[PDB]
Amino acid sequence: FMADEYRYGVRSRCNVGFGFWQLAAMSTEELNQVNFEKVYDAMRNQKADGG
Amino acid sequence: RPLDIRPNLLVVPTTLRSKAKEVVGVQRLANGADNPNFELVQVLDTAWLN
Repeated sequence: FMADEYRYGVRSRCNVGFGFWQLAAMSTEELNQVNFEKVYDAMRNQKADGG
Repeated sequence: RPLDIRPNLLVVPTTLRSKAKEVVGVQRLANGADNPNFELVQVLDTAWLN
């Protein structure tokens, strides 16, 4: 018995995503403000062509 | 004579948005001690610089 599919995902927009986290929430700034906040600011500081 | 300045705007780059919100927006700064500047200057973030 067979169930066919013809779908696929897309690596659509790599300028609107982030990864590679050493996730941890147990430090004043060593693990919160350097991993989650770093990703935060990297996401919200992306420039389309500069400016 | 004093200028009588009333600083009420804090504009910082995106990388400083979280720290500015901590300075103004929470009772504790980074160690549960206190935040003397809570509800003092309303911070607006900006990404047109740096």
